[PDB]
Amino acid sequence: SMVRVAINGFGRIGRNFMRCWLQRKANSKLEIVGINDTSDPRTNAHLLKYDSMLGIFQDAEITADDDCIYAGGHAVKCVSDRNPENLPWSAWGIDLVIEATGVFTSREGASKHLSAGAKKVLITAPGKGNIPTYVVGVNHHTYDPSEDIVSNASCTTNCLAPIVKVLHEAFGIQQGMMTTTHSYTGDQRLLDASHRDLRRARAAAMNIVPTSTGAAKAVGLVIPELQGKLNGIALRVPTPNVSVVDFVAQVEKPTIAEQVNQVIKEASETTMKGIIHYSELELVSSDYRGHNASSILDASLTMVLGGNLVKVVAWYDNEWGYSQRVLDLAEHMAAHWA
Amino acid sequence: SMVRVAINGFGRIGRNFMRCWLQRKANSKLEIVGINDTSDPRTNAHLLKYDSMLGIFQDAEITADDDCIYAGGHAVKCVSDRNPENLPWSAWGIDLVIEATGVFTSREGASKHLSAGAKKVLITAPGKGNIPTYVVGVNHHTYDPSEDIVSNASCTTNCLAPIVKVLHEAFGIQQGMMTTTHSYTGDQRLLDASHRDLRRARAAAMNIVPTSTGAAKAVGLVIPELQGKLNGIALRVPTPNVSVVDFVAQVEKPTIAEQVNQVIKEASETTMKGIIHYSELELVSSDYRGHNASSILDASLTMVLGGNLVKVVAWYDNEWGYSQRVLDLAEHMAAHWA
Amino acid sequence: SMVRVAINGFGRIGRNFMRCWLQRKANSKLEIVGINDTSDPRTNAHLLKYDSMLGIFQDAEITADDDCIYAGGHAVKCVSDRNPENLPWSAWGIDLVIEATGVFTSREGASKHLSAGAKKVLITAPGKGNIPTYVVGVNHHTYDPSEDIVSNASCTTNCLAPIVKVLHEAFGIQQGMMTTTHSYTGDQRLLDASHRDLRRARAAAMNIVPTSTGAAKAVGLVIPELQGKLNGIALRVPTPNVSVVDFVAQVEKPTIAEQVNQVIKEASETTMKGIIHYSELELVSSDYRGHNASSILDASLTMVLGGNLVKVVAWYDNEWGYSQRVLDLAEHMAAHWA
Amino acid sequence: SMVRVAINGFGRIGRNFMRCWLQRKANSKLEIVGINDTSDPRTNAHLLKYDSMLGIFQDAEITADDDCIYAGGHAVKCVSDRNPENLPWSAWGIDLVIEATGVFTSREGASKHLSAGAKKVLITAPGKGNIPTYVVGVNHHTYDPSEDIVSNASCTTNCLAPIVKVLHEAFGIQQGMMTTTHSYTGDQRLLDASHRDLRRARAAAMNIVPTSTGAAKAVGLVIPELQGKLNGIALRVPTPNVSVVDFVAQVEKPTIAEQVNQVIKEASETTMKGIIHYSELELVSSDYRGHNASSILDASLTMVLGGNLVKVVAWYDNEWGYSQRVLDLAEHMAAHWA
Amino acid sequence: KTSFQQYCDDNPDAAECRIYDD
Amino acid sequence: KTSFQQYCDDNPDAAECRIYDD
Ligand SMILES: NC(=O)c1ccc[n+]([C@@H]2O[C@H](COP(=O)([O-])OP(=O)(O)OC[C@H]3O[C@@H](n4cnc5c(N)ncnc54)[C@H](O)[C@@H]3O)[C@@H](O)[C@H]2O)c1
Ligand SMILES: NC(=O)c1ccc[n+]([C@@H]2O[C@H](COP(=O)([O-])OP(=O)(O)OC[C@H]3O[C@@H](n4cnc5c(N)ncnc54)[C@H](O)[C@@H]3O)[C@@H](O)[C@H]2O)c1
Ligand SMILES: NC(=O)c1ccc[n+]([C@@H]2O[C@H](COP(=O)([O-])OP(=O)(O)OC[C@H]3O[C@@H](n4cnc5c(N)ncnc54)[C@H](O)[C@@H]3O)[C@@H](O)[C@H]2O)c1
Ligand SMILES: NC(=O)c1ccc[n+]([C@@H]2O[C@H](COP(=O)([O-])OP(=O)(O)OC[C@H]3O[C@@H](n4cnc5c(N)ncnc54)[C@H](O)[C@@H]3O)[C@@H](O)[C@H]2O)c1
Ligand SMILES: [Mg+2]
Ligand SMILES: [Mg+2]
Ligand SMILES: [Mg+2]
Ligand SMILES: [Mg+2]
Repeated sequence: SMVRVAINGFGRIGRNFMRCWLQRKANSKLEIVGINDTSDPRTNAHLLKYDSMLGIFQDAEITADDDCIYAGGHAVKCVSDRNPENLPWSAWGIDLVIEATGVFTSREGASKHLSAGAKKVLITAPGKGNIPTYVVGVNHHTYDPSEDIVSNASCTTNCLAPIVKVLHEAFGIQQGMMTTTHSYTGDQRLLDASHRDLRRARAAAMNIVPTSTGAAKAVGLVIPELQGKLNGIALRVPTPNVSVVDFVAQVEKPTIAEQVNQVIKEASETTMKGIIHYSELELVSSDYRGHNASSILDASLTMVLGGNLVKVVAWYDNEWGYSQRVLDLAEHMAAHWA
Repeated sequence: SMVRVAINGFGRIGRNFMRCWLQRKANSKLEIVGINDTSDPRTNAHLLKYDSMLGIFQDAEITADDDCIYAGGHAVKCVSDRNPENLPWSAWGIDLVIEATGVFTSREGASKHLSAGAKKVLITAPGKGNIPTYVVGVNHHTYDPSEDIVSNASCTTNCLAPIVKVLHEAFGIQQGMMTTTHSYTGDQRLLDASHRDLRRARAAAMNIVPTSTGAAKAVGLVIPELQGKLNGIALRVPTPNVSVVDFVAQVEKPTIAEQVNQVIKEASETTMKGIIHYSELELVSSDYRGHNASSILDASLTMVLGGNLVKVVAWYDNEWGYSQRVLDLAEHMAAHWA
Repeated sequence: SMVRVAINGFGRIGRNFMRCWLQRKANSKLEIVGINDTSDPRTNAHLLKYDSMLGIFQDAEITADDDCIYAGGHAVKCVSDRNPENLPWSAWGIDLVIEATGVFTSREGASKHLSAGAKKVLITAPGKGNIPTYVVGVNHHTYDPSEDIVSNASCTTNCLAPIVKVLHEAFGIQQGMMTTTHSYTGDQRLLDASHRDLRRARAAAMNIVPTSTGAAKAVGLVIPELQGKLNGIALRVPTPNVSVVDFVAQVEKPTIAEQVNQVIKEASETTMKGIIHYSELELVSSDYRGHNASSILDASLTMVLGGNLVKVVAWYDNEWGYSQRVLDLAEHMAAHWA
Repeated sequence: SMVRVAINGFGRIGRNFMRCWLQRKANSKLEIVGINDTSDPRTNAHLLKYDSMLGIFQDAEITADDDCIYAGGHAVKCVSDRNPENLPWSAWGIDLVIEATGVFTSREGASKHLSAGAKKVLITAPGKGNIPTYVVGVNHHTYDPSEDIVSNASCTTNCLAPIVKVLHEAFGIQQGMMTTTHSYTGDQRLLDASHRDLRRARAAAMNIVPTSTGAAKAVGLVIPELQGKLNGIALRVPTPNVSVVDFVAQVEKPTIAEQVNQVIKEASETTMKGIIHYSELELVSSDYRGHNASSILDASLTMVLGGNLVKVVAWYDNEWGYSQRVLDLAEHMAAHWA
Repeated sequence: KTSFQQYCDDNPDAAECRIYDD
Repeated sequence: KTSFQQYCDDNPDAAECRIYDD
């Protein structure tokens, strides 16, 4: 039957994921039966319906009472406990927790859901420590059905890894540098305020904000041959969603821009269909709101120098495209359940 | 002797106030000797120096160690405890606490500083309950040196009340409505997220966001004749600092726009000098960054209908202008310290 | 037979209007057959499809060649001449020109389209001089089919006038003041630069920018009893679309906020259905993108003082809602074409 | 005596340049005696004084009449003719024109100033065609005093070229890729509107906007050994000033991040003092407003892979730092005048 | 009283709980 | 009348000359 899902953390990713599932619910093996969050259900039904980025939810009515959110007649039980060890996962028969709070990314943290009665946890972020990491379209077929805690990596890793896999298999990636020019996220401050990261402390809609990213090194988790061969950074900029990866690779097989584009286009039509989209259109970030691909190659921007130095640029909707991949991974787990 | 000051809450107002005092330190009866804040001295020294709105502080060196922030050799001891009852106010000989956390605005909350040993508290916000409230230039000469807890009202009340006082004395205000088109503040979420106020939940730099406000009613605390005669709202918009009050008043004595402007101009040159500035220039919000007045009348926008319905528009730097008034009120309390 | 329409000026309003008509084409008496604009068909087809505010047009295919834009097989001939007297209106059998350039708002200017052969002109802006002005839902039934040049007023007048009409009929408006907190528009500079208006010269996305406006006075054109009784201003703020009117009225019949809201709610359900929407929800500007009403009353913000001083607040999508009204007015002219 | 200067185009660069000169006027060989611009002198004095980015000009009074702008008692004659062939350069005795309109960057265009009576033209942009190009600190000592039309390159070229020169001389640059994450400029559209570049057509404060840049290839103009070896792109983002270059180089001599940083730091203290600044601070774009360097290396972001793949990141104030370099080049020409 | 309301009583400075009168 | 004002008479759609009543 259905894998019973609870969302822990009903934030940007938790709510994007919920909308993704509501739109793909007819062919799903998942049933979202519960939400735990800081807020109450009436606040969360309001935010689920009224979204500054996604617009008003149209496909079904969304209401709430003291105990549940209702989406098209489907009742989702709600609780508000910030310690996951206390959550009613046994009583609600939760099979799978979508861990989207941002604060339970280690095994010890995510395992609190297992103590509370859930069977598995999917962390919507890179894991801290020894947590199996998957990027759909890159290594999700390696999923081991015995694993209890998994990570779907980051949004930037989901954009970069498919492109890297294609370039590596065609040309041999020896080293690569990345910079993501990335929309701001809720971890940054609206106005200058204390933060563990002195740059993320700074007014997010007023500044270009450099920050670290594990996304390059995490590509080595999902493409093990490239461990230690990639590095990079992020520049957070004053847009609220949609990001772009700039990847400069040192490759073994000498090539030219036309051939790099042909290889990625071919992959986007076959092995990476639905994961990489290939575009020759002269578009901007707003045009990629709601795109379902992990990576949209902007083919007009590809350049190569000296045969071996390759630059590619790929868009990604960091909220929605990533949440589509969370749903894809959860469906894959549900179809390989043990 | 100097009045020894501690800042509780080293946020936008706490740090603007610190910079206001550092610039006026030569003529001051106050000595800032302590800070309590949720963050540490090194982070807070960094934020004090590097401000997205005010720019880099260059009047003096700002450094820090584990225990203190140093502002030109002048040492400010730092502690980090969210419970004011635990603070070292007796141990540090604190006379006056600048209560800038946004949290301890009731008498019971602010009195926790008195329990910890401070002699007086100045709340940088409207007080809750029966806390004496002052607007410098309107009623600060009514301050009683025996009062142990006072409020400096809000930024919007400090802009509106001087204008209201001048208009009331010239024309007789019978009723008045206000809207502040206001820069976003740190109480709003950067992206749509959990909030007890469904409007403040919404992405602040992407939206016009209405909020209720007591700022117009509060004018009646500082102009008691107008208790109950004023009301209004706020519209938060995607600028990070500087705001503008639109005030529409029903007045007793018939007038015209030219007379309204001349009355405010006369006050700005005499009884309200330093509090109201009068401008006929066609400026925009950025031009009022760092302005020291509580209210800058935009004279070109004044209009009157039917003799008795008056519209005036006044700018204010909600961070810096308000912090100048906090310092003015504190210096007044120091001059009258019994 | 169909009324043959040409759009002059394929800007924000011209393209919003085109998209409004494409969605309502099945029930329309209008056929858009031509566009004149300073740009070329390929550029304009790209902008029609890829809109930063409206998203990608997906109802039909949009293509172009050297001579035409094609919207689902439907061909729209294109020309590019800044002088309307040179336009092929007789050659194309144009009945009605939608004058959306912002430039030909006087009778002499708009009449250049008549000289070129069009039968009537609808100006998407206030007219200059004695041009009959209409607000759908307020006075459009007074349209005379013999008029050759008409104005659909401004976006702000279309928001304010329906509210004013309802309030005037219920309570008797004696005088009223307006401020629109308004999204920036293309008349403002992106960075500080040359402009005949020193406020519009200033960087639009970085500032609150006051401008004078005739929008409140213009309500007196469509509600003649209130000629000379209304005035107001605009504050342009850093959002790209959606605006809000704050209206403060002196009324004859004493009232309270609850009655003001019920009167507008009743009108929104009856005589103003489709023109005024009534909302008790705590929403923000992004939520009103694409709303079809001329005015959405934000009922939670209504307030009254002393019986006779009434404040109401109403949202409007200044691009899309106004363009729906342009289409409504054009369909009305077509239904009454003599 | 003094080289008499006229500014053609009193825009962001023209006005930043004017303020740069006003602040360095005591030790200058230049006298700014004239301005030609679209606007009149009163508008331009207003914009010179009231700047959304630079703040209100403090160092001297700025006023105007029908004929002149006055800066601290210095009278600057003003004219408004968009055809430079008509300008009064002979009558005003203009030696040097600062060509800052953006539209006379070819020799035929810039030579119109020579026909009008000027002796030399300095184009504040890359030249079109065979125009000698200089970057101060890289090749300005090669200035040939017989040249009549010169180019100061672009802001991005001025940031990148000094860093490239240092890296090339230390490690040998074989190839390099650049991406500038760049503030929007006045060539972009505030809201979607026609433009020769379909991406620059799109709402600038709402979008990440990829665009071409000649800056990489132009580095080969000022470092001839690197002709054809560099390429790159720009991503325009919603900040109004301050930009950052991300440069990924393939170098001959194998190195590590610590050594790359040491080499640039040493250059910044000696051969590149005043041109490159070296920073280990964790700052954001707002903190570099008004910085006088062409390039500020963000040393914390330097990374190297495999010895030969080097990433460096450098900030630049694209308005002010570039205008300081325009002034430096003009002073160099004035000191080598023939 | 909801758990969220108790949370804001216990953490009035938290991002979910701030009310600045402006 | 200034040259700028004549420019806006001749180019009312130019960026320096647009006045949308809003
Ligand atoms: N936003 C993106 O683009 C993006 C993309 C990929 C991954 N992620 C990752 O997804 C996670 C969530 O990010 P987000 O942007 O949605 O953040 P968010 O702050 O919008 O959402 C976090 C949600 O969890 C709630 N929460 C916090 N602590 C909690 C607790 N102890 N118990 C219950 N609920 C709690 C918050 O109230 C909020 O509703 C993070 O790990 C982030 O790194 C974000
Ligand atoms: N920002 C303005 O324009 C403005 C103007 C006038 C008044 N105010 C008022 O000033 C107050 C602070 O506003 P702000 O804009 O500076 O907010 P802020 O969020 O920037 O600053 C609050 C500071 O207090 C700290 N803090 C919170 N709880 C604490 C506790 N229990 N102990 C110690 N430190 C704590 C926070 O970490 C932060 O540094 C609010 O009441 C606000 O309404 C703000
Ligand atoms: N944008 C709004 O919210 C809004 C709402 C209501 C009314 N209006 C009014 O509609 C008009 C247009 O506004 P907009 O926002 O669409 O501006 P816009 O600048 O986006 O569009 C104007 C279009 O007309 C073209 N144009 C200019 N002069 C021309 C000429 N001589 N011949 C042919 N084409 C020409 C321009 O190239 C542009 O495509 C203005 O009068 C404005 O006040 C705007
Ligand atoms: N803004 C930057 O960051 C930057 C940096 C380096 C170089 N540049 C270059 O500097 C030049 C100017 O750029 P800007 O950003 O200052 O643009 P801008 O649009 O702000 O300024 C151009 C000025 O020239 C005026 N002008 C236009 N055509 C004219 C004519 N025919 N006669 C007289 N005046 C005319 C305009 O009215 C405006 O005042 C461009 O070549 C640009 O590429 C810009
Ligand atoms: Mg090679
Ligand atoms: Mg009257
Ligand atoms: Mg009354
Ligand atoms: Mg190597």
